[PDB]
Amino acid sequence: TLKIAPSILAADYANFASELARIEETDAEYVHIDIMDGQFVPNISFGADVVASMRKHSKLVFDCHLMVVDPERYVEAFAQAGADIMTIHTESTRHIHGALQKIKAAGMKAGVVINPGTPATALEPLLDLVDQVLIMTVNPGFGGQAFIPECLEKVATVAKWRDEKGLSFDIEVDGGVDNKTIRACYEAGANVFVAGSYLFKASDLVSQVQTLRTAL
Amino acid sequence: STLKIAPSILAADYANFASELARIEETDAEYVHIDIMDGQFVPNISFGADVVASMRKHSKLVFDCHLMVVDPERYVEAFAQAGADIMTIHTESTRHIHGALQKIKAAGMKAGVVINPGTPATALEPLLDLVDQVLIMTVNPGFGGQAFIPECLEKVATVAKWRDEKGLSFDIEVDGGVDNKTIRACYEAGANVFVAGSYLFKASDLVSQVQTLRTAL
Amino acid sequence: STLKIAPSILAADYANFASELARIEETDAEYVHIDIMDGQFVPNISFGADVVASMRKHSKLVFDCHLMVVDPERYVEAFAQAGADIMTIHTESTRHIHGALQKIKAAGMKAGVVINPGTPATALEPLLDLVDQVLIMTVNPGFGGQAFIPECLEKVATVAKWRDEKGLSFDIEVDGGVDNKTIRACYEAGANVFVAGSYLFKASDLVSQVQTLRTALNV
Amino acid sequence: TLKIAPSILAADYANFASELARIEETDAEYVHIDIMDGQFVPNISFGADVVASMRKHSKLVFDCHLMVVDPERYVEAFAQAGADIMTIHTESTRHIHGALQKIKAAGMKAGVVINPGTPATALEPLLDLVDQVLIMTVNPGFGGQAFIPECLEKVATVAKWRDEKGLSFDIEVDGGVDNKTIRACYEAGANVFVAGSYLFKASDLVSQVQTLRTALN
Amino acid sequence: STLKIAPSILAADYANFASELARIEETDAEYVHIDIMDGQFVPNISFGADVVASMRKHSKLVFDCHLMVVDPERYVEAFAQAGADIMTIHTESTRHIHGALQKIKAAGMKAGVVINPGTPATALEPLLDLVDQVLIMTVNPGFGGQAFIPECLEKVATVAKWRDEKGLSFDIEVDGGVDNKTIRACYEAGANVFVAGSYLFKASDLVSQVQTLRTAL
Amino acid sequence: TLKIAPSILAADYANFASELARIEETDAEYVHIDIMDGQFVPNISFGADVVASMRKHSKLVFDCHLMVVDPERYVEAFAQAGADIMTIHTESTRHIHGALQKIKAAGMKAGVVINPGTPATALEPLLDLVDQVLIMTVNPGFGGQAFIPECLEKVATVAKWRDEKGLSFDIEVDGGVDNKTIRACYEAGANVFVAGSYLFKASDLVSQVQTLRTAL
Ligand SMILES: O=P(O)(O)OC[C@@H](O)[C@H](O)[C@@H](O)CO
Ligand SMILES: O=P(O)(O)OC[C@@H](O)[C@H](O)[C@@H](O)CO
Ligand SMILES: O=P(O)(O)OC[C@@H](O)[C@H](O)[C@@H](O)CO
Ligand SMILES: O=P(O)(O)OC[C@@H](O)[C@H](O)[C@@H](O)CO
Ligand SMILES: O=P(O)(O)OC[C@@H](O)[C@H](O)[C@@H](O)CO
Ligand SMILES: O=P(O)(O)OC[C@@H](O)[C@H](O)[C@@H](O)CO
Ligand SMILES: [Zn+2]
Ligand SMILES: [Zn+2]
Ligand SMILES: [Zn+2]
Ligand SMILES: [Zn+2]
Ligand SMILES: [Zn+2]
Ligand SMILES: [Zn+2]
Repeated sequence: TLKIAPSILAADYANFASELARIEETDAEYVHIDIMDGQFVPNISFGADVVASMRKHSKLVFDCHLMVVDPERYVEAFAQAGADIMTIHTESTRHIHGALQKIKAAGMKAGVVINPGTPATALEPLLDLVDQVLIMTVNPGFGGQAFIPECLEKVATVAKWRDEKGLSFDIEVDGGVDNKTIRACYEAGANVFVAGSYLFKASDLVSQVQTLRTAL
Repeated sequence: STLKIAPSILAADYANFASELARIEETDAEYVHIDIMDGQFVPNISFGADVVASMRKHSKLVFDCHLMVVDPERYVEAFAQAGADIMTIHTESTRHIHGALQKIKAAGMKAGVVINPGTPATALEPLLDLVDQVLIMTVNPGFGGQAFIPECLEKVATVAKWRDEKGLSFDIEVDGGVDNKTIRACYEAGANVFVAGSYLFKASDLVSQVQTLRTAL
Repeated sequence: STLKIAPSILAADYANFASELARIEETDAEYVHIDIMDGQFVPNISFGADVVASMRKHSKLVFDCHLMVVDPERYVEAFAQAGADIMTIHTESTRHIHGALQKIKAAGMKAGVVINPGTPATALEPLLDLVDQVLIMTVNPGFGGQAFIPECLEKVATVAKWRDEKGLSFDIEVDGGVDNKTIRACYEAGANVFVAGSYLFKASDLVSQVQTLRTALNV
Repeated sequence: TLKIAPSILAADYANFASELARIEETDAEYVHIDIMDGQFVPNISFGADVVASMRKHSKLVFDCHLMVVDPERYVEAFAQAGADIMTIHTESTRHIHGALQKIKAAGMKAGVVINPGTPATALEPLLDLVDQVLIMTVNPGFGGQAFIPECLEKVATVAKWRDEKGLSFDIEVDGGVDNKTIRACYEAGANVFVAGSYLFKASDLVSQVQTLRTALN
Repeated sequence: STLKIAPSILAADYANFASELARIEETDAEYVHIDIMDGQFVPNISFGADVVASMRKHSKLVFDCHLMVVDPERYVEAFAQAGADIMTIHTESTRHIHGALQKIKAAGMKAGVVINPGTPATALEPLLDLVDQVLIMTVNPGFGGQAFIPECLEKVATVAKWRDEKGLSFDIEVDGGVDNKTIRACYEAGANVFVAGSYLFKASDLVSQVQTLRTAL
Repeated sequence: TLKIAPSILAADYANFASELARIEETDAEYVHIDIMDGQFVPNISFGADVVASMRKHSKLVFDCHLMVVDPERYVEAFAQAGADIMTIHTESTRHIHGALQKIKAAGMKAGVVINPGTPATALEPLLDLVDQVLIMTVNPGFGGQAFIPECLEKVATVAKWRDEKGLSFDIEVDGGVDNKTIRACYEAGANVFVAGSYLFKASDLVSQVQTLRTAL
């Protein structure tokens, strides 16, 4: 099924609890949480203890995206913080396969993500292991960036592979997703759509999420 | 020479920074200590510049930002833009602590320098003339609730003495394990700014809990 | 293509390397697989070149050195002098895998290249013409006793296919979770060199234990 | 259009001005400038300020090749130094796509390069935004190295991809390119040829460059 | 006050750690000095915790582990389980030497701190209260058979003085270039624990070779 | 004896040959060469091969200052390039002592330098080993920066130690040294003065170096 995942990176950091409540008013089923350490990407967003704090105020799926170097050192912390899905970059560790096994052994769903410049082939050795494949549609680091349509080719490629192997993991897109681009993402083969800046620039979060469902 | 209390937001409810900041403004505290951690200088990641920027519009207190991150100089503009009033950086986090401090000052913020418990006081000697604040960690950086390290007070006395000899006037701050039973010693050692997280936020009545510190002094 | 067994000393009794090597020599194993770990490429530190140098006098077998260390090129000369016969390095451990392999050959050693489970077989393509051995990890590097990763055999087939297309003849090795129940599958996929640690050394009679692999190979 | 790009790394560093003049005497349209930081490769060559100083002594295309880690931090410096082309390594950053965008956004032509051991696949997601694809024919680091013919396989695969995508970026080769190897580079699909030692070992640069064009036939 | 001899297993026969440990137990040496090198803090890799663990059952002596590795804190648990009795770490190997020492003690082992030849004795002052041993390198870490560095004795003296003034009782160890001709000066400087590698293992009779040190003392 | 060391970092890079010629026309005895790798400091200047080509164009003392991480890997390279003195930062390696021994074993004069923020205590165990101690008077990176007076307190500390130990190494200063600041540097105890922007900003280099000789 098609899932909408509002990115909390675009919300009011001084009131996470009320922002989480606003999201739960919509029909979105996921909350996308961007962890940035200043190493993998230039800036620092927030870490596991912040996620743990958010956990107590939400019943949605915590879709954690780790834009940090050496993510395996945080598997235990995110499991304790209540992360439902942990998505890590093939570019952030020399042992992506083992890192993914670690996530699953910890009881969470395992997600793998690749940057716009990383070839889809970096995903092939991991298909039989992951629960989600995230294709970045903007270069990681911040919200409000321009959608990169070329990345949709990798979405198609992975969807084709999933079929050929008879696998069933979700395919997510993240970056520049809005009412004008989400349709292209769906057609390419994605079923999970992350949206930050677009959704949070509206006061009526419920209607904004609906503009995406309608665009679909 | 005035005594200031700096509640550490790291020990507060992260899901409600706004109300937590409002609680602090109810007390007589003049500073809000903000711990920035990047998973590199210390094991964990707390929050960054954009979170500070969000907090900024819900507080009129002094934003005493403490950067427990590697190569802090790259974040000077970000925190200036975020509304940080003081930027305190670790001598252990860069090979160019002097220039880094100059960058903070030129950016319009007050410059603070901090050293870990294992770092000798002499690491601060070459920086005395350019800082507005010297922070002596009294616990090993990383998290709250750790045991106070008395030996670190020797360094507070040492810096206070250097401040006098050179006739300087920067504030001397302590951070970690600061509570009603340890704050007096910090004061006697020569510190005038006291950061406190766990001891304060574990209490429901913050204004009252902050007063226990004032009284203890 | 000669089928070879390479007991991994990582699973042996570190307090008696000479003795353990003697036990290997009683078997029909042709290689001794030596895992060098530096605490950077993988979490643990095993042993270095000087330890390999000390083991050299107590064995007549092929020293198949596997470097799970960052920037392996800095150790080429050390291992050559320690007596390593094959030096196998990770594509993930250096930005210059091609040059690193050239350096191993220039030092008079056989050059091997290895890729982790999560690394695509294409990482191997530009290196086929220069190596003497291709190692496909069948467990994520780090330690023994791990579960075999079947999907990795897909990469063994792919490389064997490429080797055939280019008319090359390098050995194809597998390492990790190789035992009597998985070794045949490694063979059928295209491998001819099998590294085994925990499965072999958990047995007091190394000779019969190595034979069980030979039998499982059924070839 | 076939272009020759003399590599200044093989020239008299004590006289860049005169060496650049010697190049302008030939019919070479590019000046290949290798930037090395001692990290991506073992040696340090020269940086942006050197290129900036060279700028006014040449009217040719400054084809800058960055053999440094985290090249994005230098985009602005090279743009301001007068670089015409900025070619960066897929192996030098975890965000090659964004780095290329930064280059283009700064007004320079964007080039991407891969080492002999890096598969051509690393290039696929970047074909749309580059003005040049450089296939190293020697392991980066220094001149006089032996040509690696296997790398030409990647020159052909990219040429094919370019054709299949209706794209039109140049394809460059660099390393061990001489009068005996250039023809093969061309037949493989390359149209821009970097040459260091083969050209500068000669006293008559104009004649030496001509031997290369003659070799192309 | 108690003079102890610590043969360094780095100079022994690696292919026979068990028999080498037995040879040591034939002497009156009370410590086995175990050098852990990771190729990062120093150029070479020696052996790790698993090798130490394997050695544990073959010796009843004190395992005096010296970690020449970066970020040693990550190995405290491993060495504790390996049977290490003493864990000595370099101030130059972590930004949090104080907490690192605390972690060693919290794991049930004796905590030691060491400084390279080029590191000033003042780096030890903040740590005098929590250590059980202070190791002063008398050669630059990396390997054995190096030339003794007399100058380092000044730091042994400085620390023996501080121990006196503070009334502490930690051991003072020296390591590197210690033989029958240098051990005396080490002792005079204030050291009581002497690590010896090449000078001891170069002899067939380990029992009498250790005696030459006792007599030299 | 007092020495003047013009910094080639401030010269015209496209004509190193002619620039060195200008320096040789003055009575300056050293040519200060700043090696930057983009790691120790943010920029890259030039390496050992550049120095190598500079060697035959000068009979002066090549005083190479390495603002690079892990300088020991370059000892052999600079010894071959013709460096006469090799000065390294205590903040650039965990083994400053052995690094200095290496420089001497290589047949070069060993020099050690500390950043403005680095305490003089860092030099304490290195005095018996060096031929030169350099105290930065500006934060390393580039020329034209403001002189940092407080650093002279360190020039004085080392001078004092030198005497108490009866050693005879040179004491150099670098950064912000001009006709106005050089006098203080001398009174602080330094005897070797590096100057870049102040010297090269003038067409008559011979007289500019004399303005420093006079100010002394
Ligand atoms: O592109 P928009 O939807 O504004 O931003 C989305 C971001 O929040 C995204 O999740 C983040 O990983 C980008 O680095
Ligand atoms: O007051 P306690 O709970 O000891 O500590 C407070 C922390 O928030 C402290 O400011 C932080 O820098 C520790 O890394
Ligand atoms: O999987 P088993 O055969 O038990 O272990 C084998 C290991 O010793 C293997 O060689 C090593 O490279 C793993 O990092
Ligand atoms: O191989 P030759 O033409 O001599 O040298 C060419 C080099 O100067 C090349 O540009 C450089 O990027 C190699 O690292
Ligand atoms: O006693 P010598 O042979 O000088 O050295 C012995 C070594 O084993 C020493 O303990 C080691 O820490 C040096 O890095
Ligand atoms: O003399 P000024 O222009 O201040 O400085 C000259 C510089 O070239 C200096 O030598 C350099 O080490 C700064 O990093
Ligand atoms: Zn995301
Ligand atoms: Zn703090
Ligand atoms: Zn192996
Ligand atoms: Zn080039
Ligand atoms: Zn030791
Ligand atoms: Zn300099």
